[PDB]
Amino acid sequence: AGFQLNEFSSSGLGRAYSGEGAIADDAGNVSRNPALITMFDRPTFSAGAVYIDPDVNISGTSPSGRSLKADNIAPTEWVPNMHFVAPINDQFGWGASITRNYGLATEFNDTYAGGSVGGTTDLETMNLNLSGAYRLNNAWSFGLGFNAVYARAKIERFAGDLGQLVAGQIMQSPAGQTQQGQALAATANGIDSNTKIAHLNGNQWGFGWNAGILYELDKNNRYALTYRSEVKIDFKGNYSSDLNRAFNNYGLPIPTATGGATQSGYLTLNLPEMWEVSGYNRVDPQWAIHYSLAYTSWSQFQQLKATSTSGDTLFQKHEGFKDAYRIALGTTYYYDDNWTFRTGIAFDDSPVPAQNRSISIPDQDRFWLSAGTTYAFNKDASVDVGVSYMHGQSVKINEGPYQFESEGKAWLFGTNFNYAF
Ligand SMILES: CCCCCCCCCCCC[N+](C)(C)[O-]
Repeated sequence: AGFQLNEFSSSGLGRAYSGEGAIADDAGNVSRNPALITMFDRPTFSAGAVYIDPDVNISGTSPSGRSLKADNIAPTEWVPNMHFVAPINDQFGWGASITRNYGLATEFNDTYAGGSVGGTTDLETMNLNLSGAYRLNNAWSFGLGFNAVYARAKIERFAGDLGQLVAGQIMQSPAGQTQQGQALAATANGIDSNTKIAHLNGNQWGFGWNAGILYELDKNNRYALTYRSEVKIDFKGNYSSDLNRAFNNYGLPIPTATGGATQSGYLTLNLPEMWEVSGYNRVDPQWAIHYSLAYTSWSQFQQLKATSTSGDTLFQKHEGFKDAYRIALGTTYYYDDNWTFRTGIAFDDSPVPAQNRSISIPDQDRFWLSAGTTYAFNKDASVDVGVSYMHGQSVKINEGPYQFESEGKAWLFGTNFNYAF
């Protein structure tokens, strides 16, 4: 789902995040729907983390004859999560949490033949949420939240085999027999594959709000609607390219060369708004069913465009994403006072139109299968453990002068410790 993340808690991870927003067995869920606060009778704490181990691979052959094979370009991630919920009174409550709604990590060896569109891509996001909720009656509750998002990002691209390709072309041309052409070819050949073609890094804060509506027929059946506003991060960081400035202003498809000099850069990153409808049904003292449909407006992510203090475009990449949906269904089986078991299935559509696919964001439609279990220590303290398997469809990628093919899957493991005072 682009670079969107749903791992806000270990439980739920075991649910395949189905019906989040309509379930409140532990404090984690307030982060997804502030209205659920009215479901807590006392200060409740939750904290843990999810290890995401992706297995994304790239295959292909370049016009240079070199392999575009790149195994495991998606590094494993560690997504912590922490929550606290507290009643103000039988009418209002509040909560605070630290989670990750967005993130991405793609890494190619700097000598990768397709380095110009490979290299390194890292996006780290942290969401600090503060919420409040109001219960109107036995059925309706309302929640509103404020969010402060800290983001650390870094982008690096390399020459790859472009120098070789350029040299080849010059040499196959009438210019190949000329002094100017030869000097040109020498230079092109001289551009090593690990030559840093572009560098972009920065950290910045963004702000957004969210809200939720909870409606419960009774104490065992509820539905929810939530909205997470878009969050715009206005980066002000550093840009550079180790290429010689003599490369500039010819119209070449290459980021602005700065002779290695660092230049101040601006880039706005749009973090997509999200909508979600949820349902939780406890059809028995030991069985509950949960499901949801989420809609993330990825069309809000149109491009990555870095700009200089003069307003010149130093680096630009069209993304052209489209809105996407996510569907999830799961059930929880409360065996006894100590044990609770859960499973889930989910499907999230990729927001990237085929012609806009890039190897930097190896996304694709995903199917999730998961299982988890929770051990209750004493009606006040518990531990959650969940696992999920992600399987994605292999797709073709045409980027620049290259044709790639990618496949990706993933294993997720998480644990969270819960405590209610
Ligand atoms: C000061 C500029 C800082 C730029 C770092 C921006 C990172 C944006 C992360 C989104 C994913 C990047 N990608 C793959 C689309 O290029």
